Amino acid sequence: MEDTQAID
Amino acid sequence: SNVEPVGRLHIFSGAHGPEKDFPLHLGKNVVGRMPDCSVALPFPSISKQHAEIEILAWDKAPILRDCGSLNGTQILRPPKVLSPGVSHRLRDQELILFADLLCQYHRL
Repeated sequence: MEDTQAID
Repeated sequence: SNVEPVGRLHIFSGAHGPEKDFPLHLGKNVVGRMPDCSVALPFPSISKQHAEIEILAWDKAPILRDCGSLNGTQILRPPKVLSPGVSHRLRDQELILFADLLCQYHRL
């Protein structure tokens, strides 16, 4: 699975 | 099958889509984005292995631990940010944020 997306 | 749920994790509906309910069992219940997680939350802000709810007995407060998540695990009413690995004891109706996702724990 892809990297976790940081909340920005 | 044989396993009996001893708790429930409710994931509220919202911008990400509809609500979901997950049974929680004795032992370790992993919360994360991986489909193999006890509580699988297939959303981009959720870590592959995000948190762990460990339940030792039906009548003992579960242990919630953040698993080194990117966007954090938090407890509301009152606000509390969980440090990776550190035990937090869950009360009935506890409101929890995994990243931006609001959830609620229920005793059965």
